[PDB]
Amino acid sequence: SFSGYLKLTDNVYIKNADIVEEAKKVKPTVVVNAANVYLKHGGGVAGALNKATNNAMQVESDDYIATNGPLKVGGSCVLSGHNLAKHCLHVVGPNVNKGEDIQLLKSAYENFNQHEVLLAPLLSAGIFGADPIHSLRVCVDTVRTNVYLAVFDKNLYDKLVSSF
Ligand SMILES: CC(C)[C@@H](Nc1ncnc2[nH]ccc12)C(N)=O
Repeated sequence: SFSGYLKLTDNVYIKNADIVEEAKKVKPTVVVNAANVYLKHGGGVAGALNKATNNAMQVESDDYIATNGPLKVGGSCVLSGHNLAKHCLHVVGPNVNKGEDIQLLKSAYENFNQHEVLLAPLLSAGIFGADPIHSLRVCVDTVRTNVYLAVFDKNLYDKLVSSF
């Protein structure tokens, strides 16, 4: 049910859209969250997805951390998608503003290969501080399953396409 995407490769598609609005429209099997290790969904993609769930994502996430402890940078966990998707795959890309290793970005994108099709944002981009052009290149060179990327900023979308 994905519509209006530009094909980049055999398996990677892109659209200028808010991932929350795309998830509400499509109700995909898997929506990816740009999470941190504590699953504290304050801003960016995570804060916007959590707000759209009426804070249910945060309540579930707090129970997950109380039981399991924090995720690893480069790691993931599968939780409910609430009203947005069947599942949410919470993936932790490195936060360059905190000195985390950018080489962990490839490990973060490898989590996508466990799912046949995903709606996702660019990992480590936006408020996580990494170069979005680099994040798109690692995505295309790492993910083998079908990924539909939603990029909120129109100016950045146009730059990603024109430099691909
Ligand atoms: C990861 C970033 C490059 C990107 N953020 C996002 N991209 C897609 N849906 C989103 N909802 C809330 C944030 C958000 C951006 N700022 O264009």
